Amino acid sequence: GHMNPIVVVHGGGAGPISKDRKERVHQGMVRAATVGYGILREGGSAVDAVEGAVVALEDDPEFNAGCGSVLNTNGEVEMDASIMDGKDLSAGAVSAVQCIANPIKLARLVMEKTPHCFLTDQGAAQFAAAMGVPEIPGEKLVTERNKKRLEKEKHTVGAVALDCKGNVAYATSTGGIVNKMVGRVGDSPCLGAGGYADNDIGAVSTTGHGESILKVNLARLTLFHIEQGKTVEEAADLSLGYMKSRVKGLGGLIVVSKTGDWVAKWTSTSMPWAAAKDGKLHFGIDPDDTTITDLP
Amino acid sequence: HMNPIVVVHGGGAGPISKDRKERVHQGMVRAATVGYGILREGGSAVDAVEGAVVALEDDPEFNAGCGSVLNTNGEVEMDASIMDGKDLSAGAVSAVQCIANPIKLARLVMEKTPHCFLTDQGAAQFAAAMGVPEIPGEKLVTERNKKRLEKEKHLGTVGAVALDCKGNVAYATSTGGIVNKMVGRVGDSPCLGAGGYADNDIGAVSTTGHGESILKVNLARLTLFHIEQGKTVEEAADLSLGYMKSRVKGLGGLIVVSKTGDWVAKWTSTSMPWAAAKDGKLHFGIDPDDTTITDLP
Ligand code: NA
Ligand code: NA
Repeated sequence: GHMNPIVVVHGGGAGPISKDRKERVHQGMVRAATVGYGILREGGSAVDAVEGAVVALEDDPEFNAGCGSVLNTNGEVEMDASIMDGKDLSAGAVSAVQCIANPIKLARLVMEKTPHCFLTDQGAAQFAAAMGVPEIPGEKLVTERNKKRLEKEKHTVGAVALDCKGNVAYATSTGGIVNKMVGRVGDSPCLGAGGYADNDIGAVSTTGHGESILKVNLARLTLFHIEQGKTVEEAADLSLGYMKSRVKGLGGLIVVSKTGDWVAKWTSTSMPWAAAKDGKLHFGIDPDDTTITDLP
Repeated sequence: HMNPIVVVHGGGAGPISKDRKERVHQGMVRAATVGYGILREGGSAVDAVEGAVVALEDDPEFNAGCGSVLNTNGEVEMDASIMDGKDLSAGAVSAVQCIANPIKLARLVMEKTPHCFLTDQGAAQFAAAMGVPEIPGEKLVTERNKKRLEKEKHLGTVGAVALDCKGNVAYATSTGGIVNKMVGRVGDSPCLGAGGYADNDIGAVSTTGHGESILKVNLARLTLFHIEQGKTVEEAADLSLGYMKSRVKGLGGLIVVSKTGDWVAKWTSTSMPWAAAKDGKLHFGIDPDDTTITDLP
């Protein structure tokens, strides 16, 4: 039974987003989801699809990952990412990486080129250089906008896919939270928290307050509820409902089951998202604002 | 109020040398006694697990702190995590260098930053801001490990869980990682839900074994999922370890305490040093069903 592929993408939990920013975010989200879907509709893998979708958002300055990442307490971008393949649980992740364009791609290089799942900071820096990953200057990742945020504070992106072959996958990438301590790691590179992908269940990517997501293991908690025979929506409502009640943390996630069902749900104010299935594009930011367009 | 309990584990690894066994034995006892010494004072589960793990870090026999296995550059890089079951408060550090006690650094992360996870450079910088002694790195490197890396060139994670006399639980885990690991490789040990989980509403787990496999199956929280579904602790431990072996071909072990004070130590590797203190007795084993149960003064 060859399945109808689906990709879902998110541009991060957010507070209120302005009318103008919404529109730029919309273009970036459509573009990411369009890249992802293209891979899937040419018979690509779920992993290829999630990596592609998230590179798109890393490169795009309107999203807090890669270029457009928030800056740590010291004005520099430090980035976290992870990828996971649902068929064998193979996984790749990186924490505290700097001076590279695409943390998610290196997260894949960890998964594919090493016996390990997770490299960090100085070690992740060395492995990149060794794999032929270029080093780009700091300001290349630093935007003027994120400088104003940092000074104003002082004084996450993801994807899930189901492919033709029935494989599920997730990728997540982030700059983290603004003015963070040097070396702060969030949920993104910690499988079970930043995401989790399993062919016997499905795949999820999360976003929001990184510490809360970790404490509760939101991704695996959503998939627990699914293994229990709750729908993708019900499952999201419980796990998010739990992070809210138990630890007062808010965020969002995206999930696709092995049966093809999907949903974006969030307890933050907004979470830009887009999905693609059966030549149709589903987009939303605020609850109920969802649109559907022909995606030929 | 609840009868307190501390379980400790050394590394879940292959067969152990005859003379190593004695040193290992005494190590378990030291750590379990520390944790139980803390509990018998009415002290917290967080305190006991920290104390137990601290002892194992300081003991050059165990793969954490002094005596950590060596990476590829012949250097010590350490991970640790600790978690408060009360409200799920947690702290963690990874690839940390030239300090005695990663576990204490993670507790500081939990209680003295608004974060739960620091790595490498930032962690060392936080270590400074907290006055943690930056010790000569060569203090942590041992001859057994120096020699062991030369061979691989051409024990495993330690941990503790505890339920205190208020019924709170905690876990703590610390490691030097794996022999000849790549530079800045980070295992399961500082990863919430993999290396360990603690939740007053279910129990506490600390894990050991193939870190990548443990990370892939989210070993610690998995074990808890089963306890939720009604499993006994050993049934749950059997089920999670069982799945790890069948799904990622990984071998490991775990200690668990449930919210009501049911507890077990189980492993799928050949061996796992483990000790438990409860009801005035101390339990200790290395091999499946070799348990000695003796009196604790
Ligand atoms: Na970006
Ligand atoms: Na030690």
